[PDB]
Order: sequence, then structure tokens, then C-alpha cells
Amino acid sequence: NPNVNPVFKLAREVPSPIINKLNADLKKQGPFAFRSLSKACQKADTFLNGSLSHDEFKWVIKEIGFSLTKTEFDNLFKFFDKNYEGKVIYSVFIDLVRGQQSEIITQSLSQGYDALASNNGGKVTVESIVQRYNPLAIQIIYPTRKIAQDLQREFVAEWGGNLQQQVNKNAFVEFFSDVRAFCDSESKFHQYFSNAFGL
Amino acid sequence: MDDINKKVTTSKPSNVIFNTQTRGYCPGYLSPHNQISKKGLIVLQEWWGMNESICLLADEFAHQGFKVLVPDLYRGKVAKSHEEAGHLLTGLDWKGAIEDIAHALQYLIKLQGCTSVGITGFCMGGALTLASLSAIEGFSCGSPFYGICDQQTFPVTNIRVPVLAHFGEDDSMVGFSDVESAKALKLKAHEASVDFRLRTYPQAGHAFMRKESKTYQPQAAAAAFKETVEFFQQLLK
Amino acid sequence: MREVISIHVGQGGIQVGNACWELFCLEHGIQPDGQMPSDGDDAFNTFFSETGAGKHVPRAVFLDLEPTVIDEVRTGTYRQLFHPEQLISGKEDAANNFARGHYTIGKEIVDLCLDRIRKLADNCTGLQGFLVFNSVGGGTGSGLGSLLLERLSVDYGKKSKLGFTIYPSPQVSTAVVEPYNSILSTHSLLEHTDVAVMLDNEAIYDICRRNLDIERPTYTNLNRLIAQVISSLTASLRFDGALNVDITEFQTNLVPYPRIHFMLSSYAPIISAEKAYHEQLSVAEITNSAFEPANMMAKCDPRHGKYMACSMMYRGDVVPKDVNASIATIKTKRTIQFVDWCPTGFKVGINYQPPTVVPGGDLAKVMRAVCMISNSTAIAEVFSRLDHKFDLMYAKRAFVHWYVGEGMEEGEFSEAREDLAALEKDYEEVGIET
Amino acid sequence: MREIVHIQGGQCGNQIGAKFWEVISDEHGIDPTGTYHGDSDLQLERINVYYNEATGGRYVPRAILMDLEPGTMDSVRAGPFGQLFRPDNFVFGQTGAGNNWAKGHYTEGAELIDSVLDVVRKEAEGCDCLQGFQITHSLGGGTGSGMGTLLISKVREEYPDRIMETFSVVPSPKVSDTVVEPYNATLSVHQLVENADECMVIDNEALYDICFRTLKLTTPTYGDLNHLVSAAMSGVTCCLRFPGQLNSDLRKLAVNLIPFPRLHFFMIGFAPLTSRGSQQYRALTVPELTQQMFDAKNMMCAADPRHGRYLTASALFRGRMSTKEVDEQMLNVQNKNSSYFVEWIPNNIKSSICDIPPKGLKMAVTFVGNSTAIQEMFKRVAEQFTAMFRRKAFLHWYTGEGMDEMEFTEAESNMNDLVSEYQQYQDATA
Amino acid sequence: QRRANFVLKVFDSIDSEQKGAVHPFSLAERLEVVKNKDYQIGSKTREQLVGEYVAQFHKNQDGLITRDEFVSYYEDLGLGISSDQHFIEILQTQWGIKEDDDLAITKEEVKGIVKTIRQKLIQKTKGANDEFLLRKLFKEFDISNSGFLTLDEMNAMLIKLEIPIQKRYLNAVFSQLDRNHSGVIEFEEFVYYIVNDPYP
Amino acid sequence: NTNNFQTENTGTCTSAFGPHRVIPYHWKGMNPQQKKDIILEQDQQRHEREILKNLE
Amino acid sequence: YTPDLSASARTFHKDTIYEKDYQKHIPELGSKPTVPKDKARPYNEFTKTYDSTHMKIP
Ligand SMILES: Nc1nc2c(ncn2[C@@H]2O[C@H](COP(=O)(O)OP(=O)(O)OP(=O)(O)O)[C@@H](O)[C@H]2O)c(=O)[nH]1
Ligand SMILES: Nc1nc2c(ncn2[C@@H]2O[C@H](COP(=O)(O)OP(=O)(O)O)[C@@H](O)[C@H]2O)c(=O)[nH]1
Ligand SMILES: [Mg+2]
Repeated sequence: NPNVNPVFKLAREVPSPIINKLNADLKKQGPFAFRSLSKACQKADTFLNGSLSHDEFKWVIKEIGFSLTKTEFDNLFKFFDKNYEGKVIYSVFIDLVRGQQSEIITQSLSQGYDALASNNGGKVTVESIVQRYNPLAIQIIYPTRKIAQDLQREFVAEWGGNLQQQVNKNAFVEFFSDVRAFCDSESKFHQYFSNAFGL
Repeated sequence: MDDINKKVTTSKPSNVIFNTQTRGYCPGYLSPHNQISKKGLIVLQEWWGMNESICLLADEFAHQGFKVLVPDLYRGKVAKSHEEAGHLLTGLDWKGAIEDIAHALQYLIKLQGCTSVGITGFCMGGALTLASLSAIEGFSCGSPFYGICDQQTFPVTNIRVPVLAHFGEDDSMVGFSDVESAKALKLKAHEASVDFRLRTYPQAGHAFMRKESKTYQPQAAAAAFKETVEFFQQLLK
Repeated sequence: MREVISIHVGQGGIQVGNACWELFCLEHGIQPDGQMPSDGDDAFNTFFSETGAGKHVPRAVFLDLEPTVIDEVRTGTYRQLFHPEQLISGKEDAANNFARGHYTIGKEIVDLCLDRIRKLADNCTGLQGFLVFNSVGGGTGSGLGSLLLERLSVDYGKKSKLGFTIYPSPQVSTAVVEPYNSILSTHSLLEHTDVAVMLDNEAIYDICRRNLDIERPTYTNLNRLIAQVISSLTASLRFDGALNVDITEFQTNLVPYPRIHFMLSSYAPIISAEKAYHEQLSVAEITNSAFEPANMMAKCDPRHGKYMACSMMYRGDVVPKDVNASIATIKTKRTIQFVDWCPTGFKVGINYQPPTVVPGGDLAKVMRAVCMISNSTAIAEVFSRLDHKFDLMYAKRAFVHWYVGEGMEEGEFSEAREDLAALEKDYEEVGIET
Repeated sequence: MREIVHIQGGQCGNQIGAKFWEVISDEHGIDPTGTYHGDSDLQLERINVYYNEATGGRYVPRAILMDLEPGTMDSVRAGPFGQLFRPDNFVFGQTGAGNNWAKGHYTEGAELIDSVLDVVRKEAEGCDCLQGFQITHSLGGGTGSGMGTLLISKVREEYPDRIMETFSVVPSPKVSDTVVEPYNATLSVHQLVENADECMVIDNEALYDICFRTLKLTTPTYGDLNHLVSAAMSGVTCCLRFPGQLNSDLRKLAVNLIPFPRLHFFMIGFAPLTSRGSQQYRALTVPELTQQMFDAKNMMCAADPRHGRYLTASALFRGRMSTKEVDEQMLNVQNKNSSYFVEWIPNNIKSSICDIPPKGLKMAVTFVGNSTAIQEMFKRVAEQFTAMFRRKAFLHWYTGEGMDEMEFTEAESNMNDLVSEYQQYQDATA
Repeated sequence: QRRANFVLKVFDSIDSEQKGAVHPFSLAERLEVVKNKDYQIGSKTREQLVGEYVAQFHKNQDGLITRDEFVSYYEDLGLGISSDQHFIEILQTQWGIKEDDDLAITKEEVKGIVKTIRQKLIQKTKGANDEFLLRKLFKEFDISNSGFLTLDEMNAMLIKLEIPIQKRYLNAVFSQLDRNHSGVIEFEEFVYYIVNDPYP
Repeated sequence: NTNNFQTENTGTCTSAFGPHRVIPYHWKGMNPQQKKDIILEQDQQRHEREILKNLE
Repeated sequence: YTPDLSASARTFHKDTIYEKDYQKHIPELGSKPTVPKDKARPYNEFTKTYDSTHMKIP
């Protein structure tokens, strides 16, 4: 019937509100909360296989500080583990909860990686990132009362303790996209990025 | 929904092939009507591909005293709607097509027994007709229909046979079959000193030769058909 | 396909002819000089005939014994349009005398006219009928009009004839001798005219003043109103529509009996753009205003009699579903009542073409209009008034010597009076319940 | 293979015929240029019933178009799907009827019918085995009622065994637009009952009634009304063109709906009918279709069937369903409304199933019912006739072509006898 | 004068340099471009070959065709032809140029227009009136109170009193009314002409 | 659909030894080219008549 | 307080070409007539009665 659509279902839908509640709650912790969720999955997955089990996923959510009930886990686990392999790919899950990246922002991030490697001769190092940035730029994305002196430690505390860790461009671009998820304005993030790296 | 009455969108089964060596055999349609005439003629398809409309029109030309052959450039693929019609046009290779017309010429001259052969095309077929005349030797005349090929790759200075082209003022295409583009092409040919005749028909749009369509005008089609038939009849020997 | 021949006799007819043909030329896109500017087909064969060179010639003939009126027709801007020898003009007028225009000087011009009609008639092969316009209260208008109908009756026979006559007004008029030639012409057209139409001046006078808000209208404004009535009636023959009616479908639905064939007409909406652009002007509204007796073009009150039959033609963007709804309201209304033996008496036509507005006119451009042709017993009132005219005149044989001296028999007045009395007696008889 | 020919007359008949052929062409996938466009082979298996075969693989309908004024044929040619009709089949007069029964039945009809009778005779011979004739005309007009009924008389004379069906439109007193419609309506009715095997009444009042309230469209036009009739017209002969769980042709319906040969006036209705903003809200099921089928306001006649008794009824289901939904519901509707069905013919309802639904629909039902409540519209028409005839109004036109008042008297008696016969069979007990 | 208006336009079409004289080559080239669509831009001995399309005229000492003689030759040719339409069509089809005035306003339709306006005033209000009706509008907008009326005001004035006259017709009646040729019409003279005039 | 008899061809009514002589039994009529000159002469004669009137 | 201005009171005419929305749709007086569009009675088979061969009825 051309006049009426039959709706119905041919594919399992995104659950919706449990993801939206997670996104809203994550914004309360701070700018680097989305880093923690990605950091927790990587550190909990000590073996680097690309998937997590039933109980491991419970721990990662519990580690962040979300006490989801049994029904909420069932809905989230139903869509992400479609055919019940017993494992869930965290890479897909983190992408959906963060949101959608705008092509302009990702392209600006790619040039930022090239620009920071230009002065170093093409090699990316973590000293360079912690050497050239604007700690005072934390205010514009969200107002804070912490002094600029303590902001340097907070930035590196979220980073690794060692200063000889190798970096990749995909690891770099995923770093700032996680920070982007905290702010709701793409323009606000872009003007913060220019201030940080002087671009 | 597109106004397509199954005559521009349905494939017509071929009956004759011929070998191009570089690409091997390729199929084609030979009109069964009026095979006694030694004067041959080649019809090039439009962007859709072979359909009933182009084959029926090719049959009308054969009735006047010509042997008509319709080669394949798409090689068995027929456009079914407007959206994918452009896809096949871009996928077509001008370098790959150019030897197909030459080998069709070689087939008609040798196997069928023709003495002189002309070429006629419509829309992108007319665009190929102008290209074919410049880069292929052995043709007697050509009658492009509202079609202009690329200039730098196929300059019109190389034309060595009389050319009769038909264009209408009411074209909405820009840079392909504009009436001002046709006038510029005519001026270029006349300064290059090659025989070139430009004929323009009032109140005629794009694809005005196609039958059973919104863009058909019967009064212009009959006149253009009579002019091209008489021109071919006079020039071919 | 459908051709109609127009006949104009008398000063009143010719002046009306100027306005209707001016509308006709402008409505079909014909320029005054007669050539179409460069631009279902044509659809102008009803009124114009192509000469093969672009020029279009109207299918009409003008008659009068007075050379004056014809002159500015030839001297006016429409000089190139009309055929030079189809504008028949006489030598001396009848001077408000029926006998002069029927016996003495009208017989030397009828023979030329009959040849012109015959020559013009053989041109068309699908003729529908003839239209005649005449001022009844005029000498040559009544006389020549009476004699032409007699000849056309036996010359052609079954061809339909429609007459837009101009009867004299009840209380005011121009001449003094209107009652004489009015009743004499009435007896002539009773058995020789298929349909008669009332086009009295007082009612048209009041319509223009009340609606168009014109304090000083003249004859020019009157003719334009009559022109619009003619166009709406004939619009069905040359324009498509949901329902199509022809000339031969009117008498079949308007005259229950051959003896009674008199109808009075009304038009709506008549309004200037001052009150029109402030008004919605719906199909229901225009239908209601059409039936008001104050808007009728004959000085008569339908409230005093029963309705025999009703025919209305709509043109514009009307829809049949609203027309049916508006009709039911009229039937529900109590002030309008029909005769007992007429359960249904409505014939409705619809045309897509809206009426055309003439530059320099008074009407406004509207998307809807209705023209009315109604048959009622109340039409006997105006005939009785003319009877009261003649008895006062004829009681002492005043002005009669101007009629005897022209060779007319004295007994014509008596037989004309008895014919009129029978018609009045006929009308009341048809309006009685069983 | 038991094909039927189409004959249409009058302005109303031409417009019904013009839109009817559009629906059939779309149903069988025929384009305006007469070339097949369909998807399944079932659309070509029984194409010969309506379309003849021509050169080049194109089809032409076997429909004869007749009129007394050629303006109607100019309009029908310029409309959509106007190139399918063969130009030879147009037979027309150059005078017109003028809403006069006498002119179209004695003077102009007699002199012109020689040409049209030759055409229909030629069409009938071409087929291998004729099935019947169907007629579409209005009984209020001049040429449609006048000449249309005379052609039926001539055709019946030469083709006795064949069946004839008439979709006749009679004028209703509410929506009336012709003063002289009572005369030509009753005269045709007397002629119609003499020869026609089946008659189906249609009222413009009922068609307007359906559009305003059911479909809820503010401003309907004549195209909308023609669409409703065309949908019902194609439905009655569906199973003859498509396979199904239960077969039924025109003859089968006539056998099961006509107890007495003088009682052959039916009423039709079509279901389902939904507004544009209500298709998403209604669930299409057999109980829903049956409920609307017997709805009184769903009929296409001004007669209310609850004022009489259904002598017989028939239902033609189109679509895919099980027989249980059909058989059970017809039994249920007969039990719950035992007062509206006459008693001396138990199980007076017929069911048929065709498994090809229309385009855009999953189920559809065409209903044909024979009821004694149809006598009341004849009474209303005869009421207006006797009101006008006692004063002999509008009579000189009818007497002007030789027809005399005895035929007028004969019309009254035969019409009254038909009305009385309906009343007698309604008030009868075992 | 119509033939003169056409022939001067034809000469000016080729005389783009406004010297008043035209070299024979261009005149001969134009007569062949319109005739044949396949002549090629250049010919071998084109000068002498195409010079036979010309030299029916005459040239001065410089070798140029004076505009005076070009008009003179057609004047001689304009004797064997007695139809204005035929002459215009012949020149038009010979030179490929079609541009002429549609028509000039005639006294007949001028009289019609002035009758239309004159009757429209009478309908309004009463007989002794409408003169103050005309005067009060001029009092409303004649700010410089000099009594001089302009053409643009005429259009505005007639717009007010429900008479949208066409610009061509308005120009004709405006031109016919005044003999000063200064583009300014006295108001009282206009009132006199419209109202107090024995003849239409 | 092609051919002369069905299409009422006008080029088939010419003689074989003269472009100006015509087949006596094959002649549809006068072409618009010939028709136009008659109207042109009729237009000419109207101006031709006024010249004589001026002399008188 | 002086009155606002003697040139700002209610004047029955101004200088605004079309003073009322009334006079914008009044038909132009000297305008040439226009041919009606595709809205007319159909005329396709009426041709075969006005041809000069409808006689010779036998
Ligand atoms: N409606 C209308 N009636 C007119 C008009 N002109 C004259 N009449 C009527 O004609 C009557 C007088 O006759 P005229 O029309 O003047 O002239 P006539 O009818 O030819 O008679 P004669 O003067 O003897 O030639 C008047 O009583 C008017 O009713 C007009 O322009 N419009
Ligand atoms: N249902 C329907 N009724 C129509 C149509 N066209 C006309 N009518 C009706 O037919 C009546 C007029 O019939 P008429 O045209 O005179 O019949 P004819 O003389 O036989 O052509 C009008 O009252 C209309 O309501 C149509 O397309 N559909
Ligand atoms: Mg007079």
C-alpha cells in the first residue's frame, strides 16, 4: 500500500535511553571522563584481543561509577552482542556512546598531528605535547577554579607516567575526540584546539 | 516516475557480431530490411544504450535505401532509469569505443559487400560521430545530431568529409549541445576550411528525434529526416 | 461547430450591437482592425468567419432606415472589421410609425436584407439559430422587425429564433406613441418568435445606480450590461465545461406551452471593484442575490406570481457540489414558489471560462458569475400596463389618422387588442392549481 | 474465450466509459500507448476478454462509443488513455437530441442506428464465443436514454441467448438539473424491463453521499464519482479474468439473483472505502469488509434497503483469504438480520473468491443485491411524472415526432405493475 | 517616411563606424551571408567574385558609397513597387533585418480615448460638479503653485480617476493637446479642452 | 505510411521537361508561395486605385 | 504645543502612485486583447462535416 508504511523491524535497533543516560552522566565527571572509559577498557583488557566478556564489561562500567541494573545491562548487551558470541567489541561501544565526529573537526585534528610533528622532524613524542600547550585554555571549554599550576599535573596525570611512550596518529586523533565529547559545541572545541597548539 | 514507455529502456536482441582483435568479438544489430543496397550506414546509440526506439528508428533509415548496422558500445548493458544512465555514460571509454566503429566499418565493407559507408549518431552517438570522423579513415560523410565531442582530444580540423549537423535553440544543456556552441563549432570548421553544414530547427528541444516522448516534435523530425536521407542519397555512391 | 447569426434593426439594436461585438472581439482576442496578433482549436467559428488571409468578418447584419446611426459605425474605429455591403442603411426613417416601417418604406429594404442573410447563411452548415435585437418602442425597429420575422418564418422554418426586445418602460419613456407600435409588434412576434426576452430600461437603470454606484449612467452603460448577458448565454457553445447546453436545449426546458414563450432575465454579480475586492463573492451568495426581484432586469415583481421554469448558467471556477447545495436553499426559501405541475424546474450549465472585463467599463474582474432566464406568470403585469396605455389612447382615436393615411387598415388595432387580451387570459389559466 | 463487448452512449456514458477503461488498463498493465508493462504472466493469460489483438504487439479495446453530438467524442479523445480507442468505432450524429426522448428514439435514433448496429455486429462476429454485452448510459439524458434503449431492443432481437447488463444512472429528485427528466426516465424504464437481463441502478445523490462522508474530501468532482463506478464495474467481472478458489461469471450471478424474470434490478456497493488520513488506522480484515458491505449508506442507490427485504444477495471477494472467513461471516450476517431477509428462500446469499487483489489493496469486495426496497425510487419518479402529465406540460415536443399519448398511458401502467409486483413478493409468507 | 525610416536603419546596421560611407566589401558580403548558409567565411577571389552583388550603385572619388546615393537607389527602385508591405518585406528578406514600429496612434482612436475619459467624469456626482473635482486634485499636488502641469502628473492624475491610460496612448493625447512642444500643459487649458469643447 | 499516394505528395506533380509546366491530371492546387503573390497584388491595387482618385 | 504639521493631516490624495490597493488590478485601458489559453470546446472530429464532400449522400 503506497499510502501506509508497514514500519515493523528487520534489524535490532539501538537501545537509546540507556546510552543517552550514560552520555549525560559522563559529562558530569569532567573533560577527560571519556578518556577514562576508553582507558578502563584498555587497562581491563590486559591481553589486547579487542573484546570483553560478560563479567569484565560489568567491572568496567562499575569502575567508572555507574551502578546500572540488570535490565539495563541486558538491553545494552543485547544489541552489541547480536548473536551471543559471549564477547562484546568495546571499540564499537565507545564509538556509539561518544557520538558522531564532524568531518571538519577530524580533519583539523589530522593537521594538528602533522604540525606538531613538523618541529620534531616527523616523529611524535609525548614531551612535545606536554611542552607546547595552553593550560589556561581549560576555562573556555568549561569554567574551573583549579589554578593553572595544578592544571599541568592534571593533564600529565591523565597521561602516562613515563615520558617515552610512542604515539600513533590514530591514537592521537582518538585522544582529542574523547575530549570533544565533553563539550556540546563543535565550534567551541575548535577554538580551544587552536589556542592549545597555536594553530 | 520517469516517462519511459519500455521502448527506450528494453534491450533489443542482437544478431551479428564482429571481431575487433584488441577487444575480441562484440555483438551488434543488423537491420533485416533492405539488404540489396550497397550503400551502408552506421547508427550510434544514445546514452541509454540499444533499445527498441533506436532500433525502430534505424529500421526507418534502412527503408530508404541503406544498409544499417548498430554496434554495441555498452556490450549488453541497457540503462533502466535516469539515475544509472549517467553512470554508464561515465564508465564508457572513448579510446575503447573508437576502434569498434572502425572494425564495424571493416565488417560492413568486406563481409556484407558495401561500397561506401556513412555514419549517423544521436546525442552521445552524435558526439561519437564527430569523434569517429576525425580519427577514422574510410568514411564518406557523417550526420551528428545535437552532439559535440571533446575538442582537444579530437580536433575538428582533421575532418576530411562533409558534415551535416542538426541542433535546436531550445537546448538546456550547457557546454554539450548549445546552439551557440554549435555556431562556434561551425565557425571553427569554416576557418579550418572543412565542409560543414549546420541546420537549426525552430521550437525544437533536446532529443527531438526520439519518438513517443515528451520531447518529440513531429514537424521538425520529418524535415530533418528528409534532409539527412537526401544528403546521404546524394553523397554516397 | 455551432454558428449563430445576429440581426440588428433600429437605433436601439445597433447601439447594443456595438457593445456586444466590442466584447466579442476582445473576448476572442480579435483586434479592432480584424487581424489576430501573432501568438480544441480556434473556437471562434461561432461568431467570426475566416477569409483565408487573416481577416475575420462578423456573422451579423445591421439594418436601419436612418442613415445617421450607420455613419459613425463606418466612421468609427471598427471601420475595417465590418463587411462594407452588409451594413444595410436606408434613405428615410419611419419616424415612430409602425405603418411606415411595415407597409410603405420597409418593403424596399427587406429584399436586399434577405439576399444578404441568404448569402451569409450558405457559408455555415451547422447553424443553430438567429438572434434579433430591436427597440419595440420605435418606428422602423418595430416595423422592420415585425416584417423580417414574417419572412424568415417561411423562408427557413424550423430554425430557432431568439429575440432580445426592448419594451417601453412603465412610467417614463421617450416618445408619446409607444403603446401603438408596441402592441402591434407584440401580435407580430407572438406566433413567429420562439423565445422573447425582457430588456426594459427602468430595471436596468436601477441596477446600475444601486450596485455600480453611478449617479449619471447613460445608454453606453446599459448596452455593456446587455452584452454580458448575451455572452454568458452563448458561452456554452464555444467554451468547455462540466455541463454543456446549446440553443435547442433552452426551449425544451423553458416553454411548457408554445403560446407562452416570454422570459425575464437577471444577472449577478453586478458590482464594481470598490465593493468587490472587499467581498468574497461565493457561489451561494451570487445565487441568492440573483433571485432578488429588485435585481431583475424587467420592471416586474416575481413575488406576485408563480415560477414556470428556471434556467441558470454559471461561468468561472464553480463546482457542481456547491451549485446543488445552493439550489436546495432556494427551494427551502418560502418567498419563491413554483407552479403545482412543476416538481423540478431548474436547468444548470457550467462553463470554465470566467467573464472577461472590458477596459473602460464599470464591472470588476470576478471569478464567478450567473445569468438567469426565468419564466413566470408575473410577466402578465407588464402586458396589462400596455393595455392600460392603449385604451386611454384609443378611446378617442388619437394619433390614429397618422396610421390610416399610410394605407394600413383600421381594423388592425382591434385584432391586435383581442390577441393581447387572449394572451393575458392564457397566462392566468396556466397558474391555477388542479 | 467468453469475451464481452462494451457499448457506451450519451455524455454520462462516455465519461463512465472513459474512466472505466483507465482502471482496466492499469489492472492489466497497459500503457496509454497500448503496450504491455506488467510484471506477472497472469495479467496476459486472459487479456482477450477486453482487448483485441493488433499488429506490433499492441491491444485495442472492443468498445463502441456512440453519441448524437460529436463534441463528446472530441473530449474523450483528448483525455488520458485516449489513443487506445480505434477511430472506426466512433459513430456520431451531427444534430443532437436536446434532452428529448422522442427525438433520440424516433427521428435521429432510427436514422443513425444502422451504422452503429453494423459496427457492433462486426465486433460480435470477430470473437470465437461471445459471452454477453454490457451497457453504460444515463436514463435522464436525451441520447443516452432515447437511442440507448432502442439499441438494446435491436441487439436483443438478433442475439437472444446472450446476456445483457446495464449500468444505468437514473436522476434523483434531490439533485435535479433537468425539468423534463421524469418523462424520458419512465419511458426508458418500461423499455428496459422488457429486454435487459440485468439492470444496476446508480444515483448521483448516493455517489455524492459517499464522497462527502466516507472519503471526507471537501470538493469532489465528476472524476471522483466516475472512479467509484469504475471500481465497482470491474469488480463484478473479476473472477472471469483471474483464477480463484471459486469461479463465477456473469451468467452464474444472473441465475442466483433473479428468481423471476421481471425482477432484475439490483444495487451495488464497493468496500473498503477509507479517507486519506485514516488508512494507517484501520485493520483490513474480512469481518471489517462484511460489516461495511451491508451498511445501508454504502449503497449507490437512493433506495434504503432496510425498508424492504433482500430477496437475494451476492458477494465477490477479491484477494487472498481462507474460505472460513467468507463462509462463516455470510452465515453470521444472515442469522443476526433474519428480519431483513425474506423467509421462503433459505440461504439466499452467494459467495465467490478471487485471489488477485487490486493494486494498492490486499482485499476488496464487490456486492450485488436484489431487494424489494428498490421499488421506492420508482414510486418517487412516477410521482413526479403524474404531477406533470395531468396538465400536459412540456408535451408538444414529445407529440411532435409522431408519438401519441397512449404510449404515455402505457408507460404508467407497466411501471405501476412492476412496482406492485415488488410489493406482492415482499409481503408473502409460506 | 516609413520606407526612409527602414532604409536608414538598414544602412546604419552596416555603418558601424558612422563615417556616413560604407566600403563596398561589407555590403557585398552581407548580401551573400543571408542568401547562402554554406558560402564559407572566405573565398579565393572573393573581392571581384562578390563585387557583382554590388556596383549597381555608384562610388565617389574615394571609392566609398555615400549614404545619399544608397537611399537614392532604393528611391529609384521604390517606383516599380506600389505596396508598402511588399517593399518592407522585400528589403527585410534581402537584408536579414526585421525591426519596425508596430503602429502609430491614429486620430480615430485618439477621439475614442478622449470620448471615454470625457464621459467618465459625467457619471461622477452631479452636472455642475466634477470641475472642482478636477481642480482639487491639482491643488492637492501642485506644490510649486505655478499652474504648470507635467506628463508624469498626467499619468498620476488619470490613475486617481480610474482611467489607466496606456503610456503610448497617453503620449499621443498629451502631444495632440499642446502646441507649445515644451512638454508642459497648462491646467486651465486642459480643463477647457476636456469640458468646454463643442466638438469631440 | 511512407510513399506518395498515402501522403498526398506535392513533389510528384511536375513535368519531365519543364519546371514550370504541370501534370494536367495530378494537381493538388496552388502552393502558399503562389497564393501569397495574389494577396500582394490585391494589396497593390488598393494603392493603385487611390492614385487615380487623386488625379480626378 | 503646535499641531504636528499641516502637511501630515488626513488628505484624500497623496503622492504614492497607487493610493489604494483598489487601483492596482484595474485592467489597463489601451492594452491589447489577449487570446484565451488552452480552455475551449474540443474541436477534432467536427472537421469532417465542413469539408466540401459531405454531400453526394448516395
Ligand atoms: N436599452 C436601450 N434602448 C434604446 C437605446 N436607444 C434607443 N432605445 C430605445 O429606442 C426607443 C426609440 O427608438 P430609437 O431606438 O431611438 O429609434 P428606432 O427604434 O429605430 O425608431 P425610429 O426613431 O423611428 O427610427 C426608445 O424608447 C428607447 O427605449 C439604447 O441605447 N439602449
Ligand atoms: N455519475 C456521473 N454522472 C454524470 C457524468 N456526467 C454527467 N452526469 C449526469 O448526467 C446528467 C446529464 O445527462 P446528459 O449528459 O444530458 O445525458 P445524455 O443526453 O445521454 O448525454 C447530469 O445531471 C449529470 O449529473 C459523470 O461523469 N458521472
Ligand atoms: Mg430610430
